[PDB]
Amino acid sequence: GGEVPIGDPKELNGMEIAAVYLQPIEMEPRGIDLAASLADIHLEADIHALKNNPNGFPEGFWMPYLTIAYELKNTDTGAIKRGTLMPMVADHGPHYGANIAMEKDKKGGFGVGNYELTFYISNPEKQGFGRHVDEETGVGKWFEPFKVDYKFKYTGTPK
Amino acid sequence: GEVPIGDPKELNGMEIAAVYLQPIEMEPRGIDLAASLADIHLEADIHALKNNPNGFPEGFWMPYLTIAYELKNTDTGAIKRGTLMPMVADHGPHYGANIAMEKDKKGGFGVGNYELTFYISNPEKQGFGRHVDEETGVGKWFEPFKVDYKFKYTGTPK
Ligand SMILES: [Cu+2]
Ligand SMILES: [Cu+2]
Repeated sequence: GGEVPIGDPKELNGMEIAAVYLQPIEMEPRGIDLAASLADIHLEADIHALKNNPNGFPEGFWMPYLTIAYELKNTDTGAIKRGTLMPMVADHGPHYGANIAMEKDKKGGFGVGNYELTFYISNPEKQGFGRHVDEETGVGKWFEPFKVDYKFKYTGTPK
Repeated sequence: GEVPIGDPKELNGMEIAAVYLQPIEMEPRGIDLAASLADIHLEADIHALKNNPNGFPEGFWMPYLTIAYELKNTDTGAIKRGTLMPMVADHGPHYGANIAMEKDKKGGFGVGNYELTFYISNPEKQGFGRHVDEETGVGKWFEPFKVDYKFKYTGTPK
């Protein structure tokens, strides 16, 4: 009753990529992300290694150091907003999330309506995450930047 | 293969072990010392314990931590200091770094007994956040601390 799934999970590049959203969350350290008071939801991305991950992460492990930009398109008003989700941890493990202003957005067009959510994923090497490339203990190349799309209906803050 | 270092510590809800292998070719090329100019690849295995106080499931890797190392040739008294960087190999993510021992031209870091010190700071310091709301929140991270290890260096393993 507090967590709202978005679309269905995608399984590409050795990871299950799922989206959900909550009420806006108070997150420390404060100041990095939108204050909970100024947001309407807290969009999150649940990304974990699939069985037989091609990059050395055991099944179920959280895929870290990923660069994830997002785009929220209200297809009914045509309004679009961009951003990036941030690594953090909660009651149920690490994830990428962000507090997002929906109806409280000043520019307008982000209230009740149908939505097209896109995650733009870039591999961890962008942030210097290392990768053994020796013959014995090396893992294969990371995926190239890709995107996944979900559809959902926004009806306000998860009450 | 994998040479263990000392015995694994357990504190602050973490499994903390120390290992070192032969020098490793790591990409992107340029962030860590080249394996050609290093004698060992020092690694640090850190995973969440059962009932982790910061919301990490049992066995999960602990990411975004800042683990600074120190190696002290107790025979020569030489002191080496640096950082371990996050990476991944054939058997999961970890923090590692290639270190120049005998090949370090400043000398004093050859064979002998060593003192390994892990300076560990919690993931916040790298912008990693945490929920602090009443429903999904988790407890505060640990304060900076240190775990010390015991190993006798014989050269590059093989
Ligand atoms: Cu979050
Ligand atoms: Cu390594």
